[PDB]
Amino acid sequence: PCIEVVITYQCMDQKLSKVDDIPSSTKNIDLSFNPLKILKSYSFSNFSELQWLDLSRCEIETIEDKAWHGLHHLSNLILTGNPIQSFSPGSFSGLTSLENLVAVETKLASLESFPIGQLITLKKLNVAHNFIHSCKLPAYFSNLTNLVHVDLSYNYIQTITVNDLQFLRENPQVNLSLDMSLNPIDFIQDQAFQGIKLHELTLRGNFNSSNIMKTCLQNLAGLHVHRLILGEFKDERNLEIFEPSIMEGLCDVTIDEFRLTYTNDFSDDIVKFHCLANVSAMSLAGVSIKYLEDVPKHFKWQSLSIIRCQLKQFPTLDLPFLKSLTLTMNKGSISFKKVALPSLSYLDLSRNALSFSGCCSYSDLGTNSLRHLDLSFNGAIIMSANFMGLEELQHLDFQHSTLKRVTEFSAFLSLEKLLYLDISYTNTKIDFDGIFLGLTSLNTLKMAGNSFKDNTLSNVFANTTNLTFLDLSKCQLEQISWGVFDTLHRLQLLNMSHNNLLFLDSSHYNQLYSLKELALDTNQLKSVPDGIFDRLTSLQKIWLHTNPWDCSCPRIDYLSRWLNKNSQKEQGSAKCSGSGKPVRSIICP
Amino acid sequence: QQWFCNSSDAIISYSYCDHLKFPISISSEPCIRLRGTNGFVHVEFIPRGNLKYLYFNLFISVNSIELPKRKEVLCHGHDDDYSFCRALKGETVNTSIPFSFEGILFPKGHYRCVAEAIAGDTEEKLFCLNFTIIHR
Ligand SMILES: CC(C)(C)OC(=O)[C@H](CCc1ccccc1)NC(=O)c1ccc(N)c(CCc2ccc(O)cc2)c1
Ligand SMILES: CC(C)(C)OC(=O)[C@H](CCc1ccccc1)NC(=O)c1ccc(N)c(CCc2ccc(O)cc2)c1
Ligand SMILES: *[C@@H]1O[C@H](CO)[C@@H](O[C@@H]2O[C@H](CO)[C@@H](O)[C@H](O)[C@H]2NC(C)=O)[C@H](O)[C@H]1NC(C)=O
Ligand SMILES: *[C@@H]1O[C@H](CO)[C@@H](O[C@@H]2O[C@H](CO)[C@@H](O)[C@H](O)[C@H]2NC(C)=O)[C@H](O)[C@H]1NC(C)=O
Ligand SMILES: *[C@@H]1O[C@H](CO)[C@@H](O)[C@H](O)[C@H]1NC(C)=O
Ligand SMILES: *[C@@H]1O[C@H](CO)[C@@H](O)[C@H](O)[C@H]1NC(C)=O
Ligand SMILES: *[C@@H]1O[C@H](CO)[C@@H](O)[C@H](O)[C@H]1NC(C)=O
Ligand SMILES: *[C@@H]1O[C@H](CO)[C@@H](O)[C@H](O)[C@H]1NC(C)=O
Ligand SMILES: *[C@@H]1O[C@H](CO)[C@@H](O)[C@H](O)[C@H]1NC(C)=O
Ligand SMILES: *[C@@H]1O[C@H](CO)[C@@H](O)[C@H](O)[C@H]1NC(C)=O
Repeated sequence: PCIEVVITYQCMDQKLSKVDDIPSSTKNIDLSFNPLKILKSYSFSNFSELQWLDLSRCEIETIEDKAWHGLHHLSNLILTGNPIQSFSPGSFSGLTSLENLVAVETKLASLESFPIGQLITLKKLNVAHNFIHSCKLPAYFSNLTNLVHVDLSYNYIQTITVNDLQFLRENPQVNLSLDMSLNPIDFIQDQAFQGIKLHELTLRGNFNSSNIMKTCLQNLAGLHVHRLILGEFKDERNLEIFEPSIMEGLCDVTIDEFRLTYTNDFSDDIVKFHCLANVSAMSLAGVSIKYLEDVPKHFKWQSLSIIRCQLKQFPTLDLPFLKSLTLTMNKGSISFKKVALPSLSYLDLSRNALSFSGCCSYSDLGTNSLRHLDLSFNGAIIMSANFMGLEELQHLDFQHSTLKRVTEFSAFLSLEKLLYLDISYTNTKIDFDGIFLGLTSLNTLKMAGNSFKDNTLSNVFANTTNLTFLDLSKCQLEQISWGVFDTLHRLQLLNMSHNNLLFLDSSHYNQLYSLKELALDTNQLKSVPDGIFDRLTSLQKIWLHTNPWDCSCPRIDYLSRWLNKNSQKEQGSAKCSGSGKPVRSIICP
Repeated sequence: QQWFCNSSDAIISYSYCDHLKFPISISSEPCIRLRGTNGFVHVEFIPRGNLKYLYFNLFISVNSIELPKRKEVLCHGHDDDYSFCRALKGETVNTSIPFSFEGILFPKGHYRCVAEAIAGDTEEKLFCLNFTIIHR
């Protein structure tokens, strides 16, 4: 009657009237979009180890008592969209070890009469889109010692008083995050947040007028937030104007991480407002910021994150304690401009359609401790230096960016400590054997989607001894020069699939003593030299499918016998051309 | 042959190419230090052609590994930066060119660089030098 997925059964939208063709061992049951109407008792007694129960949109109007008997392992219960409204006492009897309760849109009216006081294991409580009018954190929250997140979004909370937050003032050891979004808050009582500590406080889409917001943020005074999230939504009520003075109240709040989301009105001054000077992590997302200049040098930001914004110019940054810079998914296109960030160790400038002319050396960044450079998914990156000043670099990513002039010198000569390089799909045509000189520590080389001069794999890996991962797929390779793999004694994965190889040579694989995975599928091979795989003493997986193998005897004898004895290693099925017969099945006379 | 100098970290010399021996005197003040150098190139010769469209073909090998052929334009033919772009065929050229480079890591060993000067209007070779750099 249902749909067996795995242990996992999917009974969604099956017009069912009640939950019995399911094994007792089942650990996940999705029963949503069924007109169940009543949850009768004893019902789930035969599901001893059920973990995930989804009862969304089941038209349930009544939860009987002990209706959840036998569920001594259920950790996730989801009752979204059920008009049950009145939860009887003992409504959640039996639900031990449950840690995630989703009661969205259940016509719930208050937390004080929510019979969850005995779910000691509970960690997350989502009661969004209900009728809750009060912000009161109820008394029984003291038994819920594992509760760390409460979602009160999309309710009717208008006021925050000192007695609403009484539970946290009494218990400063409690680690709690509150989601207040889409609540029409217009008044916070004086001192209501004094002596109050929260991990994450989300206040998105609450305010319609500038002055009600300024008044309410003033009465945040005394709050300690690890992360404060402010903003609005495009499809909701917005501030007609957003003056930086609206955030005056934040000077009495101690904030570790500040996060600004979309605001209909925005000025670049908002991000440089002085109450943000001592924030340690600053973050913008969906913000219509156009320029980021003149950030006061005494700002103590250690990380800065700019996602899906609208920067017209690459920011000029002098923040002397900034350790991590992220600028990603920027709208339009920008050209890189030099920076001077002497504490910078993490730089992510990916997915910006960014152009970089002068990559790369110390003078571009002003740091000696950069370890992570992500320039992937960008525009043209014109190489002109070989990373002098940047020798601590361990992770370098150019994926899907147009590298230029990288094959015209040893552009990575200083990167003696580099472990991860990705030049895949960078439109590079390699015609210089010394392109990878200096990369003596490299473990991972991903260079898929490129090409080689004369479609020939040249001796470019002579001094990358510590390679363990080498992806050469989709490089249009037609042949391989002698000795190219002689040094790769530690290589564990070699992907040469999706090329145009017509022949192999035994000598290329005679010294891959550490090789575990070898991908030769989707080429043009019709045979292999006898004994080509005989020294791959570490081989675990090999791909040979989508090749036009010639199964005439005695030509295919070695391969057919090798594929049969090592049938556990082959992934996919190498097939004979013409007949489609698997090669492992051929027995030569 | 033609000229040699050794700096703190480099031995630099050149000669004319085997296929082209047109004379030209090129020197360096100071001797190029590959760690980084500021100075002047002294050029003194009578060109076999007009320099209005002077460019170079550079064929570089580093530790016997061939780099792709390069082409570098000195005189574009309109409002050029150097006075010698005005020189005609047969006219004396004596000039000092300021140069400066730093911040690049040069591999140890020896390089070869043959520089071939072309007059872009005629595509005729004006001279050809065979530099030999030793980095210690
Ligand atoms: C290592 C040796 C000393 C042998 O050779 C060089 O150092 C060469 C040759 C210099 C030279 C000329 C005439 C006579 C002698 C030497 N100089 C560069 O490769 C270079 C110069 C300035 C740049 N800004 C870039 C940027 C990368 C670039 C790469 C390819 C390209 O086509 C354009 C730029 C490179
Ligand atoms: C611009 C002028 C002419 C003033 O000065 C230069 O040209 C100098 C060398 C001058 C010289 C001439 C003759 C003899 C000795 C030295 N060079 C560069 O500026 C340069 C810049 C970016 C690069 N990216 C490379 C790359 C080198 C390189 C090439 C291959 C390789 O495998 C490793 C490194 C060089
Ligand atoms: C307070 O609880 C929050 C969870 O709500 C903790 O924050 C998480 O921290 C872990 C790593 O420790 C991350 O993997 C999660 O993604 C974080 N979640 C959120 C929502 O930020 C926080 O560490 C706790 N504070 C303590 C233990 O002092
Ligand atoms: C070798 O490289 C190919 C292509 O570069 C990898 O192919 C992908 O395989 C996964 C799993 O089957 C698919 O979901 C992707 O769609 C494939 N990509 C393409 C472009 O076909 C293959 O996984 C690699 N083999 C390894 C790493 O062992
Ligand atoms: C649960 O909390 C109530 C009031 O907060 C308390 O009276 C009761 O003893 C607690 N349950 C225990 C400790 O089992
Ligand atoms: C937005 O503010 C206006 C008055 O400026 C008010 O009429 C309206 O109720 C507010 N929005 C909501 C969702 O209440
Ligand atoms: C930030 O820290 C400094 C130094 O501790 C302090 O003087 C200042 O009042 C703090 N708050 C700001 C600048 O808003
Ligand atoms: C690789 O580096 C070693 C280190 O001694 C060197 O001997 C060898 O010549 C290099 N390979 C080349 C330049 O092809
Ligand atoms: C440059 O000189 C070397 C020997 O120093 C020689 O082998 C080479 O053929 C010469 N190249 C040209 C273009 O003259
Ligand atoms: C070339 O110019 C230099 C610099 O002024 C000068 O010392 C030298 O004598 C000149 N050579 C000739 C032949 O005029």
